[PDB]
Amino acid sequence: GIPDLVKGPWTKEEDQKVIELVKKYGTKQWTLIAKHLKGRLGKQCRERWHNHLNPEVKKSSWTEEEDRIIFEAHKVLGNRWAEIAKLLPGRTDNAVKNHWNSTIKRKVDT
Repeated sequence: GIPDLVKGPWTKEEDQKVIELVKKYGTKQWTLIAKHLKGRLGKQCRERWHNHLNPEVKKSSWTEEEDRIIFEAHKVLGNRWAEIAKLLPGRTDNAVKNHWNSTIKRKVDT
């Protein structure tokens, strides 16, 4: 046994730097990671800096799928906020309804 990359086995340590660089960089120059940690591919990471970001509409406020639904529910029934909410458990009719004139009132000043 003892294949290549044995004359210098990297670990979380060196990898810890890449994280310090990706953060200090913003995850744009993936070349750094690799260029930094050679021997192997600088991949196997995206699944953390690329697969993470996913906040809300305004933290606590509405969400994504929630925004869409409503944005794709008012065109299915109408001002049935009573129903719109019925879809998303948590908010009420007075919620979605307002949410319409809140930030979901784009199509108005056509």
